Amino acid sequence: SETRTLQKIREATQELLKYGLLEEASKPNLYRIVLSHPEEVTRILEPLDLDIGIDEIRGLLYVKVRLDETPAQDEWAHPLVRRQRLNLEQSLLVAILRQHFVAWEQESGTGASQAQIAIDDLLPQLQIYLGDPGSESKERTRLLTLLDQLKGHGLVTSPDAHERIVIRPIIAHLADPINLQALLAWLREQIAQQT
Amino acid sequence: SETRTLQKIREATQELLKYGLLEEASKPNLYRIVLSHPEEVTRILEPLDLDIGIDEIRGLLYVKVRLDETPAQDEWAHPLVRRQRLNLEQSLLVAILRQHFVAWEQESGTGASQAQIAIDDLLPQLQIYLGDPGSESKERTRLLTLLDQLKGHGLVTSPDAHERIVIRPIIAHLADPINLQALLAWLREQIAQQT
Amino acid sequence: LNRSSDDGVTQLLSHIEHEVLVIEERLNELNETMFRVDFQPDRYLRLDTKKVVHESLRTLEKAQRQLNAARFVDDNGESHYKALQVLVAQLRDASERNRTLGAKALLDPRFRLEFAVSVMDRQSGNVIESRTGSQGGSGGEKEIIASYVL
Amino acid sequence: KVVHESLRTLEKAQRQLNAARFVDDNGESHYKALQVLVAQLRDASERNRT
Amino acid sequence: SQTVLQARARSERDVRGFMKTGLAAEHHRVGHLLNEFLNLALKLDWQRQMIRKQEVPLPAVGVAVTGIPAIERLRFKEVDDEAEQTLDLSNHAADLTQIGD
Amino acid sequence: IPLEEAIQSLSSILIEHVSQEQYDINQDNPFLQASRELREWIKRRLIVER
Amino acid sequence: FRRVEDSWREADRALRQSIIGEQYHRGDIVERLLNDQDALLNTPEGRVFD
Amino acid sequence: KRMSEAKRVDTGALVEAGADLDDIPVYLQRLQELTEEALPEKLNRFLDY
Amino acid sequence: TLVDALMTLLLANPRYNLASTGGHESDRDLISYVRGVSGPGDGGEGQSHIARPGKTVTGIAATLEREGKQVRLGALLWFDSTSSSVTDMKRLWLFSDNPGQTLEHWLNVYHEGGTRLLRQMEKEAIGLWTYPNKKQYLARLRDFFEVGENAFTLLNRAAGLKQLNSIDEIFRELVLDDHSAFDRAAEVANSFDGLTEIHQ
Repeated sequence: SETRTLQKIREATQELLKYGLLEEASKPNLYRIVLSHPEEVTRILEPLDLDIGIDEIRGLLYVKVRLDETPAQDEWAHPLVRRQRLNLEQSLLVAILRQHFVAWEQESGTGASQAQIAIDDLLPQLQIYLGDPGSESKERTRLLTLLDQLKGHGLVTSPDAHERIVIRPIIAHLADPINLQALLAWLREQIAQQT
Repeated sequence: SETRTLQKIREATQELLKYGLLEEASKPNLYRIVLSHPEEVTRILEPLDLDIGIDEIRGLLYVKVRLDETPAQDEWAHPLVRRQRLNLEQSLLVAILRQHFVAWEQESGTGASQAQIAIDDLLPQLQIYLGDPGSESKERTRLLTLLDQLKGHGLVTSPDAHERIVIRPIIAHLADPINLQALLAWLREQIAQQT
Repeated sequence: LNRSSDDGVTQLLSHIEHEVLVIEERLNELNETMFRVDFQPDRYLRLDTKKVVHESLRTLEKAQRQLNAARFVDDNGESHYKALQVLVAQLRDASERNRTLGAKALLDPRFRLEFAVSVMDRQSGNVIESRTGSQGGSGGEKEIIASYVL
Repeated sequence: KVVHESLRTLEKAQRQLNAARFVDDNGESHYKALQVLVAQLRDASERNRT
Repeated sequence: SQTVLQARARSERDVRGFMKTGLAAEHHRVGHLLNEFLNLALKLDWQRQMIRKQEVPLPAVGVAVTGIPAIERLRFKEVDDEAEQTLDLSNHAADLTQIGD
Repeated sequence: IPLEEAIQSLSSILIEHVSQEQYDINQDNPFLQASRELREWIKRRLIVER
Repeated sequence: FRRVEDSWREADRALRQSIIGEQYHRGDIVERLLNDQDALLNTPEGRVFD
Repeated sequence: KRMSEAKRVDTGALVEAGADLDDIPVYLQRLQELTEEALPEKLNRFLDY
Repeated sequence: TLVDALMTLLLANPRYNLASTGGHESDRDLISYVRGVSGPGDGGEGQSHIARPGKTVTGIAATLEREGKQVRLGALLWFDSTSSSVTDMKRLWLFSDNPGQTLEHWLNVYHEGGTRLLRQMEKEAIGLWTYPNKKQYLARLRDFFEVGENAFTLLNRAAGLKQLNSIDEIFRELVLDDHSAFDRAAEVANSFDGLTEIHQ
């Protein structure tokens, strides 16, 4: 009875809803398509109070609650998007990666291809604030576990074949980087005072 | 400029997505709302390849994966469907459940979703198939584990205080004549190779 | 197809990067001027510029690399043609939709290097600030920022 | 005082509804007019920023 | 004695209940299919508990979607910092006046 | 017998006969072994539990 | 006693298996149900036990 | 095929039955009941209200 | 900053730093003031631009006089973590006709105990009412002063708003109380939903 949306747009939409992201590195032709058809996208999403934010510098599309201003509850509540509060380890890794992305773009400009970061340097950095669970093996294992969780949120790649990793430009739009950096500086200062 | 869909429609549709189904006796408002604009609902979901069935005679609604532009497919493979496919162990319980559901319907009517059974009644039924490991702890454990998996698919409420449960009527639309027929066909196919 | 070459994009990008370099050089001169004045009661001011590399040129170079790979491959020049076609079609899509900020980024030297402001220590040259606009403020901070930059 | 196209149209709808109730039919007209009137109501309540 | 009596009566109750259940559905449209399915199932070995763990193409009804991965859902640990208590209240001399030209 | 009461008594009896070396009766946690062995006597149908 | 329970259980599984075998044969099913007597009469035990 | 279309349009009791000849008798029963019991009373209430 | 403190005491959602704009924008905010923000800093770890990064508490208040009786309003804003967003901020609002209930007493009470002890302080005291939630706070404020919240909004924007670019906005929004019947029209539209459902 009814006509059916363009298949490509439906594809991009469904992927973007599974992963909250679409990227030149992942579905670049879908990326071009949605860029030529954003109105269709937002129209599809708006009944759900969903809407994309976009990043043409870094070839990243991403989602964001579309709810309106001055809500009755000061902060939005959305039936679908359940919220998480990360454990310190994860949050710390995210802050680390965030300032990493910032430094990389500082030295290389905006949109420059990320250089890879070594587990070999991560485990030290975790060691900076986390002490030691009992062994380097446990450090590396839990590092890879948390990296898996982070890739679960799409903020990083998988642990690559060379025990480095790459950052996902979704980091460029986290919830509140001020929370990250305040915590990071506070943590390093706290450890410097404690020692 | 903007043509924001009925915010009420937005609430009802987003809730319905949040739960996969929607029951009148529980949430009659969004239920009627979708009944009020089933076409708008549909066209909203159509980009996602998600479609709404209906059961007024019992007070139910629910999604169901579309089958177009990539013909047929094993529905479950769709990205957005969020759980792993039923497995014939589950199905073995499913059949029993459906039997009880239809049996109770055929004597109390179709006027309630309150088709109920006591867990202990299932025990003999499974005992025939899953056997008799002779320890109520093991069998009841496996029984509740199955039930849990099913409530994951939303078919049955978890046990109450009285060790009694309510079958969700969506069960009926799972234990379709057509689907049951495809199942019996594939099952006889399995029999023919098991021999 | 063999007569097709990267000569077109190399000269264009060379001129564009020359424009970017000219912009940055004159920004350096303006910084020299900015190194003489004092902005706050205990600071002097500097301007900033970073390099912008868009997703458009990122895909451009990916398509260029895949085109070079397509020359390694041989399928009667059809993969070669398809790669060159995606590349040139993206170029023409930028020209056609030049209005969209993506095409502007892909073509515009002005887009190809971002700008910001920072506050400097007259004593040591250290920095703790970087302002992209003039937000916040008490009244007068905006005046100084706007007057200086303008 | 100004009667914007919105209020003019709503009053037109009131007249239409009056007309539709007068005509007796399969309910198509009466329902149609009442529904478009309520539709103006809903559109105003929804897009109260326009 | 009573123990065995109850173990008997319980099984009796269960079997009578199964009798009533099968009876009604014995011919109803779906019920007959269900019985067919029951018997085809009897042939399978359920003690192969984790190998006949085999997926069937049943319909996908009740497909909810939730946990849409929106970046906004992220929030960071409330790392408590307790360097001191908030007891300070004084007015200080920070309201004193001395100004330049 | 209550299940874990049996676990306890069996573990007590197990330690008594750890001196029967050839059967390697567990020492580091005889209670856990009592559990892992009641599992066996259920699985082998010596003791249905209800 | 331990054996009498086994007899009941065996008769139970037998009856249920058979009645799965009689998918559609309402005749026997109603014949059993209408009867007042136990459906699990494993007399060799049952009757002696009684 | 048309039985399947009927189910696709279906909203209520037709789920009990499939897309076969045996389902046809119920299709007819429901068609009669719709035409006779349902439609007139629904129109009654709708127009009345 | 001080004017913004006043506006925070008064309004639910004031346009902070409105004056710098001239009447049509605000770009500072509650939490920035609570944490003593002053500029961007390096924006990667630098806490200099943010004066009170650690667990901090902030309070502001004022007292007026009509016919010799003085009314003081107050508020408390404290974080318990390095977290730097509104959600991790805890609130209090204060409303007193008793002059003895000063910001010093309230701050002392908080020092003595968290939100619970502030509740106990409200229980103990007379002429004092305080609310962690702003709705009830401004409701009591408004039924006390007998001027709608719209009045306070006009007050804030009036602090600046030298433009009067066009009268229509100024009046219709800032000046005139609101009783547009969107809710009532929805109410009417909804009564008809029943009929619509029988139709469907």
